[PDB]
Amino acid sequence: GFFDADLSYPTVRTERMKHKRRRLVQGPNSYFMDVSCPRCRQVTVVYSHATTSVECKGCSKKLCRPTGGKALLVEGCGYRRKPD
Amino acid sequence: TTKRRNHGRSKPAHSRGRVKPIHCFNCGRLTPKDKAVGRFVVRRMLDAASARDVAEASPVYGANFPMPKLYMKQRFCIACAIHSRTVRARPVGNRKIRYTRKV
Amino acid sequence: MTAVESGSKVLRMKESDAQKLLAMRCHIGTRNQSSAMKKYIYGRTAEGSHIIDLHMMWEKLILAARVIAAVENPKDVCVCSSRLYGTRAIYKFSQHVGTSFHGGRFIPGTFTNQIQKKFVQPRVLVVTDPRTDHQAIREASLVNIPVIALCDTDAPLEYVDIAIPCNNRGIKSIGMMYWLLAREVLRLRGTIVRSVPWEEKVDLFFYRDPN
Amino acid sequence: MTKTNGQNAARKLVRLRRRNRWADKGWKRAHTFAAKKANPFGGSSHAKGIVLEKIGVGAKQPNSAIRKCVRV
Amino acid sequence: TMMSVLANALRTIASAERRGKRQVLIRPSSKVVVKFLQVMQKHGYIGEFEIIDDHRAGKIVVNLNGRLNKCGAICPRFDCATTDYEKWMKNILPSRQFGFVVLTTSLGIMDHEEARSRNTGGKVLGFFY
Amino acid sequence: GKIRTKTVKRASRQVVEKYYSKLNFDFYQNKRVIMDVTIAESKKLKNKIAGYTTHIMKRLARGPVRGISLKLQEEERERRMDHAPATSDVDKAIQSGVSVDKRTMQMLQRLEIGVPRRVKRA
Amino acid sequence: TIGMFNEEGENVDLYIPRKCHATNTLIEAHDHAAVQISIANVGPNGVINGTTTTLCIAGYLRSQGESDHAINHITIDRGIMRIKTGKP
Amino acid sequence: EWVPCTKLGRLVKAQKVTSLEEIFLFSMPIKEHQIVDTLIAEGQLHDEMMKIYPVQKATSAGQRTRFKAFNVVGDCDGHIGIGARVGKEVSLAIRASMIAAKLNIVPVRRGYWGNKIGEPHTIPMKVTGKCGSVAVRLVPAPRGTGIVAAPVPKKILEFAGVEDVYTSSRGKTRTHGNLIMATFYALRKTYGFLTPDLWAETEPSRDPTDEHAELLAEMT
RNA sequence: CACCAUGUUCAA
RNA sequence: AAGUGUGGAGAUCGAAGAUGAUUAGAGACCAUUGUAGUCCACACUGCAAACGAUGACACCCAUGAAUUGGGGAUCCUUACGUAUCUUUCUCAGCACGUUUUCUGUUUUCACGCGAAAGCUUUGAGGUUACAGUCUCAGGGGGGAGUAC
Ligand SMILES: *O[C@H]1[C@H](O)[C@@H](N)[C@@H](O[C@H]2[C@H](O[C@@H]3O[C@H](CO)[C@@H](O[C@H]4O[C@@H](CN)[C@@H](O)[C@H](O)[C@H]4N)[C@H]3O)[C@@H](O)[C@H](N)C[C@@H]2N)O[C@@H]1CO
Ligand SMILES: [Mg+2]
Ligand SMILES: [Mg+2]
Ligand SMILES: [Mg+2]
Ligand SMILES: [Mg+2]
Repeated sequence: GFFDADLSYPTVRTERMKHKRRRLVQGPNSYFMDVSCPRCRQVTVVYSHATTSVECKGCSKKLCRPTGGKALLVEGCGYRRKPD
Repeated sequence: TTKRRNHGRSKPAHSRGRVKPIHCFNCGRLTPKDKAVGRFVVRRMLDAASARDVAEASPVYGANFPMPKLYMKQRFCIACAIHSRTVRARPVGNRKIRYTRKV
Repeated sequence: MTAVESGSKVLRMKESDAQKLLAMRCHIGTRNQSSAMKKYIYGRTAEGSHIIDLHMMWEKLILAARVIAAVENPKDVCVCSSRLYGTRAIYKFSQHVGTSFHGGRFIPGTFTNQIQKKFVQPRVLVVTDPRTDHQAIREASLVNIPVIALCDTDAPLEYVDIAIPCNNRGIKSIGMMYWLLAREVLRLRGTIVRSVPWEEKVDLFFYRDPN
Repeated sequence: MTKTNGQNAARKLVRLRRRNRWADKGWKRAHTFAAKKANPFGGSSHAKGIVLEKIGVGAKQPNSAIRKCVRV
Repeated sequence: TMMSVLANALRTIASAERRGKRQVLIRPSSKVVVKFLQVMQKHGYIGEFEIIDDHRAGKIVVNLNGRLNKCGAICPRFDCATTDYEKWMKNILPSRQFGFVVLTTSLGIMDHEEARSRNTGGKVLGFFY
Repeated sequence: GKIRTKTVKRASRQVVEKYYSKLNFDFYQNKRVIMDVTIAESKKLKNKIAGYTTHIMKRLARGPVRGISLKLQEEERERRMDHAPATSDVDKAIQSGVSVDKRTMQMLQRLEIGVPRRVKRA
Repeated sequence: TIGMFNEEGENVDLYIPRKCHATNTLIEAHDHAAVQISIANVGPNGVINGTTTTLCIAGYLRSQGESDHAINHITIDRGIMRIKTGKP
Repeated sequence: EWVPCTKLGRLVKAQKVTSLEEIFLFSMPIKEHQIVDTLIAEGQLHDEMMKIYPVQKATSAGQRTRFKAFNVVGDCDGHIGIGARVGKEVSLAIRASMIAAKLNIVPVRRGYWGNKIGEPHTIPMKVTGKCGSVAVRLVPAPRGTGIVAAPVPKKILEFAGVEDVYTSSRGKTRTHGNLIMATFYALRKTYGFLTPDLWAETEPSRDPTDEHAELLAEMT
């Protein structure tokens, strides 16, 4: 307590909880990640909420599976989130 | 004068259109299932004086093996619940008390 | 209110003061939580109890003392407790500071019914609980009496102006908040000096079951 | 839930009022012709007539008399 | 659907000011609703406000200073001649001493007092007092 | 031989206030006091006052009676109660350690005074 | 210079009333929950001076429960009560 | 004589509180009707009975009957008060409403329609006040209008010091119990509206019971 | 859970 | 829902009707029956206390338990806390716990409102300080939802 809410400059605790369109400026929730294939090893860029099933262009295999929210990457694959 | 919000029955405004009625337990009156007051009774078959006569003359039943009972789920008409004194008229401030379990 | 006009650190909590608060468990809140006391909570512990921020406890404690020490004729402060654990502490705070005190059933009309012969007109009311002293607060709403309260984590803060956050439940925890407030109001007046410890024992503030 | 604004909504407001004036029993009696064609005076006052017979009309409850009146 | 954005903005200011708030968040905004607020700043009924840029319509955070009683919007924007200012003052304002009727004129968006002095007329937008 | 009227009960408490030392657990001696300390005309009430007085003398042997206002047993026990040990219950609480919780200790790092001495983490 | 004048510059109204320090709400004569709270200005040695800071709160603000949030917001602004701990 | 019980009446009897606007400033309840006729001069304070009507309670064996009396009080210089008490005899309830109307005394802000040239002729802004369904609306009028009101609000507005006013009334005004107390609630709101005269910051004062706390303890 | 229908006109 | 037409069906309950009984009378309730109906197919009707006695679409709106479906984590502060138990196949699974958040049905609870009962982010609030948009109905009780 003792700090009042400023509506122009809201707290990081208050603002991280909000819905993505209920933010002060709305924005994405998703991101891109650089997924390495489990065999074959070549990197692919996979969207976090990929409803399509992305294929490895080298491996020929499918290293993603759609869900209701975030898509699930296959077992044994490595991934690190890309910036921006 | 709306005597009670929810209007006597468990149906809110935008939830159900209708609920199909059940017959009353002794009257046979068709009342909706959410309106009609519903008690699940676990009544024993024999009184404890009468059960002691039967448990003594029983090879099966004793202090170890308990005697069965009746499990019947009665549902009453609102005329039928007041008259059998299952339910009673309560004071105006006292009507909102709701019991979620058998006391 | 530990901020003076010059900028000194004279009113601030010290490692001796906060060590007393931890020993008397007057920073543990109850399991429940209200909206108005939600800003005074630091976090929740395991077993689901609320921990009160000792900064905000001390800042609202000294703020209530800067209001009581700014009362000439200290009998215009009335300190009152309907709960039984307060009544011994209410007596000893009234003894060292010199305020009116009342305990037990509040007897409605004490603040409003002017032809009663138990009719008092305090200027500042100090209630031990906002909840069990609902009747003392609700008559203060009628005759212009601001209210100081020892609030727990779920306190109804309608008509409470300076809500002190503490543990007003336990016998030791209560009375430690009245020792420490009586210890402080005497310092702001200049009766006792801030260097030496106040020799008077806290034990007389504790309620003791005379049967 | 009552009426309409709109800068170009005057035809709606003119039609809306001309139908709701017919519900006024003073406006409807002043603008229909069953008012005078069924009035025994021809939409006028003080009409002459010929006395036919004398009637005693008994008063309504709670009063009790017979009111002396003629049929003309 | 939302029809009048200015009528939306003044209704959320007036509602949050009778609740005694310190700030409002106004969504959406326009060029009209910021030119209405700058009339309310010049006669000191509101404080500093801030327009946040989306690439959408913006949002405005207005700092309230307790002075505004009621701001509202007259819908539809009735045409008001120069002879008609004393008619609009008696209808929507509480007194002739204080209170302003904001008009959109050819010269700009002004209150009623400035527009009487510059001998102009306009369509009425709203009021604040 | 039923409930005593408030005329009997209010007067009987006043006999116990003003004349506690002259009264004991017997009826027939407490009656003789109340004839000298109460100026009423009825012998029926003075029998009932000496009955309820005798009753609230047996109640004062046990403990406190509400509304009795005896003011010397209350002045004595207020002096016997206001007695404290030389070592405070807070000074004996620090001298073993205060033993705060996880969340509390995680708060006490944040303060401008730090974590106080004679503390533990439990 | 507060209250209405005459065009002769004499203060015409009786009783310029108080205003709430939280909500700028003009305190009426029958608003019997409206309180003044005097906070003692204190010196460098921790003993009170002869001057007090007085803040007055309207009656509806106490009625809702929002007075205690308002006394905090005022005394941080006046500089009476500190907003946070110093760094350890 | 009159022995006071409240601290305000002790200070009024001691002439420590000298005027009535020193009570209105600190929102103090009066609680004693001898405060008002002490502070207001005796010849400059008028009162007369608005309405007296009987109210009945059905009991076993008949009706109970008590008379509810309305009184208005105030010098015609911005002070008004209305009280409504009841009683078995009509003489008691008239006397009790006099006691009641002084306790409810309250100030009236008055202002100007156009230019400001003397004492205020009118109320400073449009104001309504509602009791029951009867809400009266009081509108500022020009300098030489007069009170344009029904004769029950007109007698109240004369005692409040308002010289020129327009008045409306929205519903069931033949109920005078709520018509009287709606003119009172509307004139009471005249110091509730924050105008740009009163935007300025005023320096805080001390309560008469704060300042004279040493004197009031000497009565004990 | 047998049966248990009704009380002229104003007025006090 | 009753009702209608043409075919099926026809167990049970059952307007009409029939017998008992109660009753002063009983054309009623109660008991025994029993036709049309109940049920299906294809047509017709469009008459509900078709209700939340509350038109639709937006806006603002305080609080604390819950619940359903989806998703995500485990001088006004520059950030942070994770348990339980079932687990050879619609199994990288299922349920739970703490916390976020969107959508829905609600509940005891701050303003405010109302003649009141009561309503209250689910408005009947934001209204004589009366204008977000559109729409339907009402104008004392009847006659009469009648006559043409
Ligand atoms: O969409 C929700 C909204 O974002 C949020 N404001 C929330 O409000 C409450 C929240 O209330 C609900 O409590 C429910 C549990 O009893 C919980 O529902 C949820 O339950 C979880 C477990 N099944 C989830 O898995 C589930 O998806 C979810 N529906 C909350 O919704 C409280 O828990 C908070 N303490 C306070 C928040 N203000 O409610 C909105 C939907 O009701
Ligand atoms: Mg239905
Ligand atoms: Mg007959
Ligand atoms: Mg029978
Ligand atoms: Mg049959």
